[PDB]
Amino acid sequence: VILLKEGTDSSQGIPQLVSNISACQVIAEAVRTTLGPRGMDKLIVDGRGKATISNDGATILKLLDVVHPAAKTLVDIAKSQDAEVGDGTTSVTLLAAEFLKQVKPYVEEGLHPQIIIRAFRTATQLAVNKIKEIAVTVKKADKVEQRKLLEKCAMTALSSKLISQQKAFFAKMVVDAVMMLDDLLQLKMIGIKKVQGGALEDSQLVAGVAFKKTFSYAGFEMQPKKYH
Amino acid sequence: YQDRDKPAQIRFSNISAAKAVADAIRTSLGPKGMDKMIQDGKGDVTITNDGATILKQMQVLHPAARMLVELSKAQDIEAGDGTTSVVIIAGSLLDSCTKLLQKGIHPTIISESFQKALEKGIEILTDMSRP
Amino acid sequence: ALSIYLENYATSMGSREQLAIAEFARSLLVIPNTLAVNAAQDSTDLVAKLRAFHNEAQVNPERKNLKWIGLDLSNGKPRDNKQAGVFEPTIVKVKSLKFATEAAITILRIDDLIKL
Amino acid sequence: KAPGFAQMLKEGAKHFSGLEEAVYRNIQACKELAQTTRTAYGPNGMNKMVINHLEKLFVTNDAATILRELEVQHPAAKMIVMASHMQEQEVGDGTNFVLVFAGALLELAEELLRIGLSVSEVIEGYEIACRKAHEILPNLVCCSAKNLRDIDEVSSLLRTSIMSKQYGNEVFLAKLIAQACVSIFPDSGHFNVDNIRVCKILGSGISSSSVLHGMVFKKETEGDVTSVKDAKIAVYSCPFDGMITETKGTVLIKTAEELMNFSKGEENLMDAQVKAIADTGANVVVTGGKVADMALHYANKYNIMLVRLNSKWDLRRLCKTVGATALPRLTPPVLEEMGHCDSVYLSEVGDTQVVVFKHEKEDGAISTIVLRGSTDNLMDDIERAVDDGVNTFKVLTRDKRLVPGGGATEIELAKQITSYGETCPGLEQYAIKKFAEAFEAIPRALAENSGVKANEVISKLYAVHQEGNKNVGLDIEAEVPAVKDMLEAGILDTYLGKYWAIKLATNAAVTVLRVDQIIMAKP
Amino acid sequence: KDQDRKSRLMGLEALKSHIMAAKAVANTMRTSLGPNGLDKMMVDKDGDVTVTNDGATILSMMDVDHQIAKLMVELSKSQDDEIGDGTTGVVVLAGALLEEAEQLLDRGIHPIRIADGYEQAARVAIEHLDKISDSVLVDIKDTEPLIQTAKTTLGSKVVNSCHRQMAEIAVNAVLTVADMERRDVD
Amino acid sequence: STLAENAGLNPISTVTELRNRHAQGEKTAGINVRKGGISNILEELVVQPLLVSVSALTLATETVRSILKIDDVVNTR
Amino acid sequence: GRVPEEDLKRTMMACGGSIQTSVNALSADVLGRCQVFEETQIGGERYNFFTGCPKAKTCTFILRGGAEQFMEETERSLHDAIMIVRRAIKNDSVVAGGGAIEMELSKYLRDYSRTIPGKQQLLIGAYAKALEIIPRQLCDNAGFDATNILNKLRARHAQGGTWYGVDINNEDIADNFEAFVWEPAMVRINALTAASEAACLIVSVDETIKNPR
Amino acid sequence: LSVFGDRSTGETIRSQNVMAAASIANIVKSSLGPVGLDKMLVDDIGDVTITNDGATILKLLEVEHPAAKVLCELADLQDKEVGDGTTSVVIIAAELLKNADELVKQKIHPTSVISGYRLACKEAVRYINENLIVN
Repeated sequence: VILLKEGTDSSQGIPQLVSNISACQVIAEAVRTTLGPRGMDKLIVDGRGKATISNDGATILKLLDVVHPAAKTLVDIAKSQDAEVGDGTTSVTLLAAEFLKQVKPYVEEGLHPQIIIRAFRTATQLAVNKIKEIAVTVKKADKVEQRKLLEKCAMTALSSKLISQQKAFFAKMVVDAVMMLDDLLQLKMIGIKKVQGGALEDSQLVAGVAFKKTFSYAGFEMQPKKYH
Repeated sequence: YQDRDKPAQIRFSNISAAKAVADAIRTSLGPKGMDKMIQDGKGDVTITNDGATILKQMQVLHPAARMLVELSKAQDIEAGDGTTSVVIIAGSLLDSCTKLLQKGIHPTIISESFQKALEKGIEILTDMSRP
Repeated sequence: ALSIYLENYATSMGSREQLAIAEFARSLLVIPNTLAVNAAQDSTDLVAKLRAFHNEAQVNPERKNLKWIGLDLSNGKPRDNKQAGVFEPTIVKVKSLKFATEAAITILRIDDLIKL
Repeated sequence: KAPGFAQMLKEGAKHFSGLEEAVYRNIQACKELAQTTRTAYGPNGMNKMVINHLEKLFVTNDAATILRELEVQHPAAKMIVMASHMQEQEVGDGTNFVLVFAGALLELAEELLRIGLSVSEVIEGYEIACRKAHEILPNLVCCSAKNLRDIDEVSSLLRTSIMSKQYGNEVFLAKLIAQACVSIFPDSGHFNVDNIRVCKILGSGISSSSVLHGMVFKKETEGDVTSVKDAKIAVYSCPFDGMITETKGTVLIKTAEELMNFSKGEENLMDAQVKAIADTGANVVVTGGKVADMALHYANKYNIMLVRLNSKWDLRRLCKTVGATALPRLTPPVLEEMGHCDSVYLSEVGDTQVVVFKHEKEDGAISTIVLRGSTDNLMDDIERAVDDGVNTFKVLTRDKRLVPGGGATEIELAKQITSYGETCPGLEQYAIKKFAEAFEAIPRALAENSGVKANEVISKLYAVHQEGNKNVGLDIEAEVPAVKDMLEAGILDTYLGKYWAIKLATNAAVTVLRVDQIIMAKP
Repeated sequence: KDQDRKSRLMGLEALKSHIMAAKAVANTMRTSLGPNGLDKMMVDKDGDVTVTNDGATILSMMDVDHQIAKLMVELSKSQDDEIGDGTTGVVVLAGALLEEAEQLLDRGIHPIRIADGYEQAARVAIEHLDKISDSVLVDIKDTEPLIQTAKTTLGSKVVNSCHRQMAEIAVNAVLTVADMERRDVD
Repeated sequence: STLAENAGLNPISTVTELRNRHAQGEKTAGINVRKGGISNILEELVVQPLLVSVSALTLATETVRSILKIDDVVNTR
Repeated sequence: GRVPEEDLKRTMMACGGSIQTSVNALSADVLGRCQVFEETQIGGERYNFFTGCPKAKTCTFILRGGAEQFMEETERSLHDAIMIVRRAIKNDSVVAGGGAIEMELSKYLRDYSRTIPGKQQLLIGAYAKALEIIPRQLCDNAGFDATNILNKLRARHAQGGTWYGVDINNEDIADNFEAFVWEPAMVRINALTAASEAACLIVSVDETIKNPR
Repeated sequence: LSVFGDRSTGETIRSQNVMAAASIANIVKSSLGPVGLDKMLVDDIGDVTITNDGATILKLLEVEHPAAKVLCELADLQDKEVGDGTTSVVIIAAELLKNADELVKQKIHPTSVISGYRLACKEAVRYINENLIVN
């Protein structure tokens, strides 16, 4: 009759942490195969039956909206990494679930959670110090122009792809499109449009805005196409 | 098609029993073959990887599966080696026959065809051998 | 001591054997982990303290790094067994590792059971 | 079929028989209340993934927020929760002291009742030990606040209260709250937490926060006016939008030209409405909801400073300070109900413009801490540290007496009370000794939350106290279960925090022990 | 939200389940391939009744609620604008490649590795087709054989009664809107 | 593929690699379990007589042909 | 006419005008400007475009190919190619990608954990093994054998390797620094910090509370 | 297949032999060292032989399982050869199986595990011999 909970579901101790560790691995499995350029795609269907195919880890987590409490922590952390950077959400999501998996058997053996936190806070700072000590600055290495090194980095992602035979042309289109912008660079600014048919090398790079122009109404031999 | 009479169920019954004997003895092939645990009815237990000893201590009851056991004895008398390789080859051919029979090929056509591969097979091994 | 050496030796071979030699290294720690539990002490800390004094012996041979440090059960602290006189025969640790390895090999090869 | 339930005749309530120990059951409801907050005790307290009634996720370790969200239905637990609410009066800390200590008194009382000691004799021992504890607690006073109004002094003592609410960032928060508290202590005999307000703004991190005078509001000034010294501030709850007439006011429009005529008539009316604001000698206006586009230019026409306060608590905050009350009509020229202020201006701090109500002409005894954080849940948890931190020094305006923390007083006060029970003959010694062991639960909470064998902490804390080394507490460290001096480290607790906590905790425990049967009723 | 009753299946059990759906769409159309193909009786939502063997019409009416099967239909929507004829050949070949892939998943091949293998073989096939190709109207604009070849394919449909008159009409139309020299017909 | 599996190798890539070495080379290419990988078996001196491989295909195929010819089994008494 | 709103709004930010629905408010306030406009003949169809706009912080890249999957697969790879070039110019300090830095930290933390007596030894080592997942899944997703690569990769770092990592193209290890497979060091630093801070929030939690609603 | 017995294959057979050897180790795990705890031995009649010696336990320990009997036959080899270290053998062998069984779940073949453990024992005996102290 007189109980304390009366609907208030609550559990504490080691079983709660282990339950959250397993729930976090589910979010990892949802974005485990999408790591890298050649990662497997993921098909997502909304309520209306509309399909969504994408191998981007950030876009996948936005569409899931998992209701588990522990899973929301990773999603909000990964979402913040997407807003601040736009890349690395999968690495953050996988490492977090993997830090939780490796300390899982020690948590079951009676190791306190707070001792585990001192290790991550300690190992993290040592890792961040090792990155800066071993990292290398590359601005004018080998007296090569930046337009050439950036071409190598561009074709690297495009290597052994469907445009591998003509990636020299496509590699220059990336460096050209980025160099056209001002100091404030952003991915959304540089748009892309698709035109079926024709050779791969015929891909054009308009400096301004471009569109198909399906307008085929009357008006020819008038309406001068050039304006100052 | 109706396929009222189903005598093919006995082929799949003999192939499954024949393939079962091969699937067990498969892992024990070679020097690095995984050992197997045999337990006598009295209570004794033993460990071995010799495929010949495992087939004898299997107590095979199916007729088709017994043909693989008697087949392995024929290899021991004739050659004395490759006892385990024979049962593995027969199990895979019958497993391959399960795909051909589903396509509507008769066992007699499959039987006569395998003899032609055996005839050409012996020529392949004999040509590449070292006298 | 073998927990650090075999873990470093595993990185030299590879070829689907780096993990097995590493797990062989981690498996030996059960002995100091079990002796610590029986001595009413924190096994996670004492096992970690042994591997630290033994790992420092591998980094450099300088005398500041302690060497051949054992485990004292009463005081619940590592101690140099050369001074404490906690010695064992060599054939014990050699045969026990050999016989234990042959036993796990004999069981790992068992992938099936047939009853009659 | 007989024999049915025994001692069940009042609405069929669950009446525990003599074998079922009805008193033992009300205690178990209080022990479960402690376990929900025993882990959140100390600087290494564990956070609680609290789910609000609005299905909102919040991760916090504050005791008052846990109980406010945890619907405690058992009455035996409500009494201890009522002591926590009474703990908030006269002091703003020591809440978990009431939960952990009272839970130990009741948990240890079961060991006495199981032996056969009467509940009325257990109460007499706790009342005697509580009276004895109040005599020993002044003798444990190590230091006392100099009252020099020094930020170096106020920030140093404030570090202990900030920790266990927001650990790690106790340096920044101690300096900021010290700068806010020191600026009001000159107002002798009038310090209160209501003056030191808090304004959270989405920002980079906690390090980007600062203190500013006057009632700061995060919403920048919508109008084009930079500064205005007008006293009359007109507050309206109704937003600037299309007017509606309280009478019939039937508006019929058929043609398109008539639509434009009525539209022009509304703009001419709104131009007269904002004209009335300046006619009443008020160049400032506040709005709750949206603000219209044409009315915005009218605010810049007469140079009327436009102000937007979407939060309701922000509006009521001004109603009780300047006096400007919100009226239901849209711009009624009611000059009588307007406010009074010495200075109103905009200021950019941390790359964000915020409205300010500074008191330049008047002396000024109001401040505000502008917190910055990249998460709303994080700033809210930091706000709870400000209340528990500011209220710590609202108590120091009273008798300035500090005692050691980290479980140091709990062992010495237990050691002094245990000796009193050993030499006191009779049956009261059993409950007096257990009153001392109840204090040991607090060091046991700090040790368990830090990952340390609690029995080893009690063994060491008693040895150093046996040698007379008072002011020794638990050294918060994962890999070091030893102890250290709380005086040298600077960890200090408040006297009145322990006084009112030991008092209210004992009354809550005694009030639960005095109850032996819960009975339903009907009006 | 709505995590309850959420679909959850992955690994080989999911790929084989996806392959099982594509095979049903292929086996349904494998019989309707060619002039001797078996027709399909389609009943419309309005109660109508129609019978045909057109691969495109079969897929448009086939409202398969499985998502993997919908992609097979979206593929054929584009094929009608490029190939026109072998709409059943695409679906029948896809079902064959997925059926043979199921034998590879048991051997332990990854799906992405099979994807790379078929892409390599598809290039070998496309390279071989040009070798065994032949021209018709090379270096000359002619209308006689252009009427002949198009007339053969039309003989399978209901235009067989007057198939010859349709082929001459399809030539003058394309010849009118487009020029055989530019070779860019719209 | 069974020998490669027992030797810790990949059953597919081992026979898939050897089928290319046999198209280009000879029968010397085979699995060497002593070293744990593909090697030239002619150099390792790991050989068997011809009768083992010939009698295996001969007797195994005759058993498969015999089992294939079984239409049904009759229980006598 | 018949211009998509995205292209119009892309030209809005490029020209600096405003898309006004009704034609009654059209005036100089909403009208845009440009330097050179010309109608071209890309692939036979006409493509309008304003070049040298006042707020010309945008552009467009028209793709060509034999099908949509040639362009869609090309569309995915170019968007990251823009980010790679966008990253190298911003941050000059970089580290080897493909999990090369993750294996170096695994060597440093693991060798450091041995010198740390206490319970932190097993945990800092556990932190090191957790970094293996980044080069591991790149091998598993690429269809390679993670065992043969990770063992061959972890062995190279011990002998002196610091930039060797996973090569998604060839099933072998490669010097990702010499191969110009780079990533920003500060972006990788923020990944470890957000990872540990995210794991610490879950590890520091011990109980969940739920108001009945 | 029809037979006059029973068969059971798969990875679970390794796990069943792993959990069996792990069980036999836990019977002599807490009794390791000179401060080892005593343990009862309820015979079939009802006698109770209380002792902490690991060798005396395994001689009297009767667990009708094949994998456990392998470790019992293993105990006789160590007792006759040396006469000590039998308890550490059963405990070391149990952890190698519990760890190897985890590798088998990571698609590591037992032959690759058997090869690693053989080389580790060889190098371990080398490092031991290089770090002795003569009598």
